Amino acid sequence: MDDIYKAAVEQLTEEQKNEFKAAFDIFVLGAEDGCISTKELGKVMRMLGQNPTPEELQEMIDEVDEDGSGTVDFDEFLVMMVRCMKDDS
Amino acid sequence: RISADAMMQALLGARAK
Ligand SMILES: NCCCCCCNS(=O)(=O)c1cccc2c(Cl)cccc12
Ligand SMILES: [Ca+2]
Repeated sequence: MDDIYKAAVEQLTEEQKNEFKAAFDIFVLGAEDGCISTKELGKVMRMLGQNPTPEELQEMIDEVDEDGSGTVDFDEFLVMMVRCMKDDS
Repeated sequence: RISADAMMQALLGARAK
């Protein structure tokens, strides 16, 4: 019954939705798990233009990770991120 | 996505094509 975020994900365009994977793939170059383990995440800050410690990267996951796995996978990245997008509207 | 979506531009450099 979490359709309020699931329905929102459909609002994503094909360009957005398809490219959603594109950047995700940078983190999971050889990740069998299919998730970002903060170690790979440090690249995420670099994209912006920052290279803070992996532990510091983990905090970014910790704050952002609603499930509390300490990791961010494609599904969490895809749906969890929509948690921010929904923002009571 | 969450914001402006820096990830769309994030690729910056690439190989293979
Ligand atoms: N830096 C936060 C504010 C801007 C957010 C949009 C631009 N940056 S981003 O969307 O690539 C991004 C930023 C910080 C943590 C992330 C995690 Cl844990 C997973 C996937 C993407 C993430
Ligand atoms: Ca998680």
